[PDB]
Amino acid sequence: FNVHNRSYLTLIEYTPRQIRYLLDLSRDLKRAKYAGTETPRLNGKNIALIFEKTSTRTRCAFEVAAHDQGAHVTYIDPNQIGHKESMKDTARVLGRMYDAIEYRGFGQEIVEELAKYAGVPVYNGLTDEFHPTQMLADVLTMHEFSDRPIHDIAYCYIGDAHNNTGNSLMIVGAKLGMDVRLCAPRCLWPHDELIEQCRAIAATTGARLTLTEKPEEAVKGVDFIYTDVWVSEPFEKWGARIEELLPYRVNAALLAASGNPRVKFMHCLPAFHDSNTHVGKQIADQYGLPNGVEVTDDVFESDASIVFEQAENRLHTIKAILVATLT
Amino acid sequence: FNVHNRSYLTLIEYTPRQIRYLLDLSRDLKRAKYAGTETPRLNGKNIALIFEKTSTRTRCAFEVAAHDQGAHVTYIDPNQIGHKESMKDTARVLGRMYDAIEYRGFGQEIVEELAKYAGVPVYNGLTDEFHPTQMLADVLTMHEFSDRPIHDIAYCYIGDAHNNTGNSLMIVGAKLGMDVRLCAPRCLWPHDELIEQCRAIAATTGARLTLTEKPEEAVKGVDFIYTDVWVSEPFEKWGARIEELLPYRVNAALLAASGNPRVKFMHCLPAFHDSNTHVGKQIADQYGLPNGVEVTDDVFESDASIVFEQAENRLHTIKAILVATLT
Amino acid sequence: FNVHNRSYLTLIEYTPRQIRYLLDLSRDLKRAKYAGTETPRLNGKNIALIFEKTSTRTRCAFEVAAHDQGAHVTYIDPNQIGHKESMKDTARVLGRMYDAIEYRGFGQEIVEELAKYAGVPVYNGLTDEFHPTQMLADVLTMHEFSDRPIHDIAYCYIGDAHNNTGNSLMIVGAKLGMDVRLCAPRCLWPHDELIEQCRAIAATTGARLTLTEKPEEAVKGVDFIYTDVWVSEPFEKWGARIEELLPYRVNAALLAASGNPRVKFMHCLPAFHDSNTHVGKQIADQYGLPNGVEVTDDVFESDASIVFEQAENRLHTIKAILVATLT
Amino acid sequence: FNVHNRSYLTLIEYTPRQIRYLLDLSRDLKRAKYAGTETPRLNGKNIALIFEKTSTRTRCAFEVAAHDQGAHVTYIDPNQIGHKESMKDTARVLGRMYDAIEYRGFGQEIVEELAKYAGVPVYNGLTDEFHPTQMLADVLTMHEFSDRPIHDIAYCYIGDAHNNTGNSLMIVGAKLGMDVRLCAPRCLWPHDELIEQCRAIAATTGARLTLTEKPEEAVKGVDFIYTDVWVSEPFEKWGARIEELLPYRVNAALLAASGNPRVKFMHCLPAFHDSNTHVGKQIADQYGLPNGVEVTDDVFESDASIVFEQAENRLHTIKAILVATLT
Amino acid sequence: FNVHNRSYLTLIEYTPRQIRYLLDLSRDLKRAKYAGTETPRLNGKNIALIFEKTSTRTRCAFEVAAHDQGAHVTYIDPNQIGHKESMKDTARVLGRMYDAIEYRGFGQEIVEELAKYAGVPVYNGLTDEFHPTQMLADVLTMHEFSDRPIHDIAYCYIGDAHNNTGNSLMIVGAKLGMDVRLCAPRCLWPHDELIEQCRAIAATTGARLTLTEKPEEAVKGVDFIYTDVWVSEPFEKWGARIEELLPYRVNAALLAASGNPRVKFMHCLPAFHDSNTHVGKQIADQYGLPNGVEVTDDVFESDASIVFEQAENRLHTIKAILVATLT
Amino acid sequence: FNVHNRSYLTLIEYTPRQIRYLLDLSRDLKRAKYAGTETPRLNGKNIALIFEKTSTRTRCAFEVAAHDQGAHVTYIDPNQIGHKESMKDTARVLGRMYDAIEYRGFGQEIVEELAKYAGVPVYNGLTDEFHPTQMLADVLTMHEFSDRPIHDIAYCYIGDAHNNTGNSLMIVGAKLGMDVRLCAPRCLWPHDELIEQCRAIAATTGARLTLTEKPEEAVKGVDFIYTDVWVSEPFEKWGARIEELLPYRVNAALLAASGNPRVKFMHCLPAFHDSNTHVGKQIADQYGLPNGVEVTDDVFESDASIVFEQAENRLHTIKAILVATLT
Ligand SMILES: [Cl-]
Ligand SMILES: [Cl-]
Ligand SMILES: [Cl-]
Ligand SMILES: [Cl-]
Ligand SMILES: [Cl-]
Ligand SMILES: [Cl-]
Repeated sequence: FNVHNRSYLTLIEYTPRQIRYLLDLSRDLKRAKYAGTETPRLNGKNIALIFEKTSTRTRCAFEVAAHDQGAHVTYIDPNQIGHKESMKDTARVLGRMYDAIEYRGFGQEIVEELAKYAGVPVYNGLTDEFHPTQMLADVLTMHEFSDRPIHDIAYCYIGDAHNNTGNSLMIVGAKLGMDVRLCAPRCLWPHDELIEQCRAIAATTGARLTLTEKPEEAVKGVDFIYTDVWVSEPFEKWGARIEELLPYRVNAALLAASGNPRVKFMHCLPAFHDSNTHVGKQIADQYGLPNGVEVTDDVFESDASIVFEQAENRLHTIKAILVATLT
Repeated sequence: FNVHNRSYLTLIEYTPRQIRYLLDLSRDLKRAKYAGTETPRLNGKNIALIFEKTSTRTRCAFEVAAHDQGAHVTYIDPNQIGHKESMKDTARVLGRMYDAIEYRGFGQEIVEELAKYAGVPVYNGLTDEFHPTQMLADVLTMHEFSDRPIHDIAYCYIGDAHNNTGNSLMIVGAKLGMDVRLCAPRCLWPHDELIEQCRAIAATTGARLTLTEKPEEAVKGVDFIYTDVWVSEPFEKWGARIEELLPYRVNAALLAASGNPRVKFMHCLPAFHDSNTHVGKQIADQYGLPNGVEVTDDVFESDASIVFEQAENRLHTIKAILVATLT
Repeated sequence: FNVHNRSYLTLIEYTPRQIRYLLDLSRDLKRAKYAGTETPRLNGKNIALIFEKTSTRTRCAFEVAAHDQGAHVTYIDPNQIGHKESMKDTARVLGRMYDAIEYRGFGQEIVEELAKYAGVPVYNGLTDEFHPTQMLADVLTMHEFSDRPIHDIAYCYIGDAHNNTGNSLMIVGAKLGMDVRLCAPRCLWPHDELIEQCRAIAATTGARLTLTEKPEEAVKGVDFIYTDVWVSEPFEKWGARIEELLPYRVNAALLAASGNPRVKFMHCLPAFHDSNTHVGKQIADQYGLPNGVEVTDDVFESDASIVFEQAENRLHTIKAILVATLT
Repeated sequence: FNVHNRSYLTLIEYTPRQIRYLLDLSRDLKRAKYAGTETPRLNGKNIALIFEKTSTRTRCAFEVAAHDQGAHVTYIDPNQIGHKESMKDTARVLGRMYDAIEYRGFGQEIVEELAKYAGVPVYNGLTDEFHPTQMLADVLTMHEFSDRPIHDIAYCYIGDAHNNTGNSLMIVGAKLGMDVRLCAPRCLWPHDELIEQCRAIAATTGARLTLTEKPEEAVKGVDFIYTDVWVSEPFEKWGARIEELLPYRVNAALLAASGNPRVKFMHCLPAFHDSNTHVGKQIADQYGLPNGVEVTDDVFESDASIVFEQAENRLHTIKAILVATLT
Repeated sequence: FNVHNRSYLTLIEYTPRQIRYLLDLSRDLKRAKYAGTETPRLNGKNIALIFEKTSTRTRCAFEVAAHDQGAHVTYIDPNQIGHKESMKDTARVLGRMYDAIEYRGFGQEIVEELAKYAGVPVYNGLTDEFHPTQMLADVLTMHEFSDRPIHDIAYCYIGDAHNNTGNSLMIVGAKLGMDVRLCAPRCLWPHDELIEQCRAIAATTGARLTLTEKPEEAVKGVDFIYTDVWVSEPFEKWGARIEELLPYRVNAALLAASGNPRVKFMHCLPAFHDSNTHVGKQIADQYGLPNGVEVTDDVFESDASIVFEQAENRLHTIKAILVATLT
Repeated sequence: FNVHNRSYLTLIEYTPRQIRYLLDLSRDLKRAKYAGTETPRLNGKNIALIFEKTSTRTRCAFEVAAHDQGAHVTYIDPNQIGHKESMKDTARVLGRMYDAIEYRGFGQEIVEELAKYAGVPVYNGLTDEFHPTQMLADVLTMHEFSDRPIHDIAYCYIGDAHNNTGNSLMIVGAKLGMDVRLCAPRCLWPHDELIEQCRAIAATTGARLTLTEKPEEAVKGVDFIYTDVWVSEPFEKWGARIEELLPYRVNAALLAASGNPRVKFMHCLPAFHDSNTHVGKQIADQYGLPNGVEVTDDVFESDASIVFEQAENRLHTIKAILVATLT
């Protein structure tokens, strides 16, 4: 019962042993779903889903995972917590009605208060600082597409690194002993406090945390290249960060710069890889990036891309979290 | 397995044999629900419901039908696909999480791309061009209220005919060999390309497709008179189309003009038949139509009206679609 | 089958015998949920939930209660009935698809029309005049925290008394013979018509209905003190009613004025007891009430407060309503 | 839930839409029993059966129908309600123990009081005025043996027409729009009050109610000829009514007088068609009618007779009533 | 297993501890039936029901209780044990076929012989001396309508006290320590032998057994007033006992004589409270008691009357007896 | 399927092979009931029980056997077939409602007509000529109390031999090859036609049928002595037959006359063995037979008596008949 009745706010609060137990559980549940061996063990359990920010992958992953294990789910639309009722008051009411709460919002303060007073497991769909449910899916995808042990895998996240995606990517790789590389301008590196935490963790696990501004050096010898949108947010901010992050675009030459023909590409999504989105065409017109913003359409649709296999693993990893905490 | 694992985008892609198989299935499932013989055969199946346009009849029909067969359902509120994430990207993620997708939106292009990349059955709740789920419910209702074969039934749709409702009403009647009549100004006839497709279909099935501008001639000898709202859309457009469609109002004299005392009245809904709706009173005040816009309150509430029996059959027909494609 | 197949619009339409049957049923279902003896008896039943006003306690109570008894539920977001489709038309469509309807909106006229034409049980989550689902939870909470019979319990609601919360609190206490006290300015007393109805009811049950403007006299000898927000509504109205209701604030001295060390405090929620809500800080800044608007933070968080036990009983009482009307 | 939780006292209180829903339900349940698709949906439900008059068809139909749907049944033998305990008192005790009551007795007053105070659905096995459970079976039998719509069917009841059998036969045919003919002496016509009710109903449904004294005119063009025993009752009354009803005997010439070789014969039973019953031989000896009283043995045993198919449909129609009111 | 495999002939053979265990069990089973938590634990068990005297409440209570716990039941109509076959012989045959026997007859000798030789539990529906199944229902009803402990409850039975109803009412109250009062002429007091048994029992339990001829003194301070019919029996005997029992009629003044506004009224039933019964009008005509014999119609139908809640508790108490002896 | 879908009217229509198959089946079902291995295989099957004559053993045996195999049963009280409705008409209605019919009446003609027209298996509880269900129980009892093969068993029936009990006892023993002896006055021997049938059967099976008037010779060497009541019937007939049957009384000396200390005694019941029955005392008073009519109380209650084990086997043998014909 190491993970029994535990909240899932960030992987910092988890040991490597526990993280790899959740990766193994996600593997077995994914296989059980395909093979038909899956048996529901959360029958009649209700899970509230706070979603102050919109979501497609995380919401659906929670709903289907829940239904596969016999649980029900209540989806709370953004259409306003903290406006008429405090987070502390809301936590103490949902905790007496629901067996678990998921929270997709703004501050780690908010979800930490939710966990403090809820009295039931609380999960972090995404905050401004961390995004741990995504990290479980990412490592599972890398393991599936890797012939080697998890601690021998190397990967480079490139782009806005001080956002929640880069923060948790640093944590997970340091936890599991793998070779992590964050590549970005020093303006967009994670806060030095968090970097220092992960340097200490890497000492105890053999992980190789490196932060650099030079892309061609960050991708050399990696198995996977990772990127995310450069803005979470007003349109005007795009102009500022496009100047900073222009050399960090993920194109065919970048994957070639790794020197690894087996290298794959990952993206937590949503992604701007073409001009077939409303805001995507707004960036392509004013700033002249028609065939992708942070990744080329070619790279995104190439055989090296595994972004959709990564997206599907959100279902199985979140399902593992539900089973490990409620059973 | 003629209909096994098939998308339902429009009835053009369906043979008459398949359409009547779905009508028969809707009849048996409707009877099984009342009699208690219904047995769930979609247990644990998840269905995503894209709803970019609001809906009461279609959403509820999907939810209850799904729950009656043991399936679950995720309702995606309008509150924005195509804004941050492309339809192609969304299709490839939901297709790995859900057993089927429903789409209620704008363009047949959108739902056709959804079907192309989803990898799972995709259903069309409504597009701007077609509305095939409604057509199945309409024909089932006519068959129930008809003592004669489906190919002997006659019906006239009157009003805005180039919208999705008139388009699919032309298709279904041509498929099933029945006597179809669209009555409207030539400004509001369906595009000649679609008319010509249905003329060709009617040749092979014995259907009698006729398009006319004269109401008293379109209703003579029909078993059912059909109408829909004249605007889908800004308020200002009402003034233009009210002038065009004023003589096409459905009143007691019109049903009398059919010459059939057994004639019934149908409406896909929502309908403006009185001044008890917010926009309905706005039309009644400025344009002076207090007792109904496209149909009189008397006609709508008369014993000849079967609009609510038609609405209920949405549950059973959609249920037939779910069973025939997922089983 | 006294309560079989009955709508739940207000407790005026219910006898004391029936109300206490629902309180007893809520007690047994609450105990059955904890003890594991609960057995689902609403399997496959669908319940539509109209929510024109936002809700946390009522929506979740319906969802979880429904799922505990094996029923499904469709949550209709505010994002507009009565705009394009009348309430009468909507009732006749949902009544053929759903086994029951809940309505959370504005006027008793709206939910009464829903019950008239739906053909299935209709429940009142909240209207402007009544809020009967809350009343069942309140009396259950008082009974649990009372060593004495229900008809011997005394309680005082203080604040805006002509709102839906004070109206139904008058009704329920008069029905059950208990000592009821509404304390407010005469401007904010319930309409004299409703007061006179409850005076007549109190004659037949032994209830002691008293309405007063003096707080220290209304709380003397009561077991529970009750309060609610002073505005449902624009911000500007707060200034007017804060002047009226300033002496009716619930502070430590008020509970002391009861003279009962066992006295408890209740609140239907949401509540403004601190400056940790968006609108709550707006009131605290302009009007200078930092530690609570209608109740002190101390009182709200004191051991005397039972507001969260009251909130949880919404699940069990609503569950009792579902079982008693659908079984 | 049009028929949910409703008593079944006479078809006057039922709309045509509801009656045809019960005919459809009887058809589906009859087919489900043969095909094996029937699934019990009344498990654990108890039904009391008041039988102040003896019964074979109605009692057994209730018992087997109940057992097929998983319900139990308590048969109260004639061996005396209203002797030591009032009907009102009995209703309020059985209503708290049983989910439904059936009543086979004397006056519509008795069963109407039972329904008033029972609090649960009450069914009328037979009263002196009406016999609605039989009517459902009769129309189902006619529909099965008719190639044409129900409203096009013609039938003639001949014999004692002011009894319960003729009364309800007038009601049902008027409800369903069919061509009804009662043939009897004016002494034995139904009360003019009831005739006038059914004339008004026939106006709104297209039914053709005709009452005549001439047999050869009443049977011309009918699909079914119906008859019943001429006395319910002392033996002495037979002499009086045999003189009146002698020309109304159902013999081979009468069916020939219809002019329809497809014509069938119906009888609610019990029937005196031979001298193989104790009272049947008493009539045959004194009054000299050896080969049948109201119908010839030849006609009763001819291929045109469908009285036993009619008797079997009592099971399926009563079963439909149980399902439609208790589910 | 204190009550396991035990016959239920009279409460004299039961300790107070066992009686209150059966009252508690009846409470839990009554609540389990309403709440849906009831689970059958007598599946496939057969219970023979000897009924030499007619019965409505006891027969139905046995049938429905049995069916609720999954047992079956065989109802033996009065239409003669002891005529061709002895009770001893019958007991030894039914004991090898049935899991339990109920007996409703004449002498305690008969049911005691049944228990002696049956080899299975035997229950006493009613004898001339005792009626213990009724007593369990009566005490349960008093407890439900009492805010105080069972041993503090006071009640007065008034009328024919030496019948089976008064005899067992004396026993049960003495067993449970409550304040019992039998009020009747000394001609109709129970036999002194039984009175002396209950005086001895009352010594060990604190019960206050008092027998008096003065009504106004017997009702002072009681919570419940109880009465029964004055004859079980020829019509001629009514004249004799009406003279004796005229001052013991239960009217509004009598309940007022208790001095307790909370006082309730009870009656095992059947009751003569109006002229709407065959024998009831015979008494009203000859003896001039039109508005009730032993209780006024006003009192019987007043809010103080709880006779029907008492009747319903026959189901739950008998059910408790079945469960406690067969499980 | 030798016995599949077959009526059971008399054992004459059954081969020895089939009879011993039913004896074996009764043995296995009796053992399965005690051991808990019994599994219901008649679920949902309805069995009508015509009982024109009263019955305790046969009715209960049918009810409990039916319920043990999951079947239901409808008990038709004597309170008149053949009075208003012919047997042929009744058979054709019950055959379409019930899976089987039992008949307990007067003439083999009646039950043979029932089987002819019913269309479903018909069983003979008892007629005036035969009583085959009893015979199966009798042989099973003899086999259980016999260490030797069935064809080596010897038994003597003594008393009124031309009744149904003696008739079928002759048939069964002749079928199974056992040594049968009927002992009675020649006035009360079975009809010579039936005797001659059984002599022919005994030739083919080795049975030893002997009819004698001398008791001491009929009992010599038998394993079982059998007797039944001397009148089925007015009281006056007893005087006539008591004179005839006085020397045929079953007393201790008679069992001694067999010369077999292991000899047992059997009686189909009801039996007059003492003065503890209403009619039994009438015979004892007028005719002076206080300690038994056809058997002494001593013999009936002696250890040699096995009448109650014989009675219990009615359940298991009838159960075998139900299983062998309906499965
Ligand atoms: Cl490129
Ligand atoms: Cl009009
Ligand atoms: Cl304070
Ligand atoms: Cl003829
Ligand atoms: Cl009075
Ligand atoms: Cl002897």
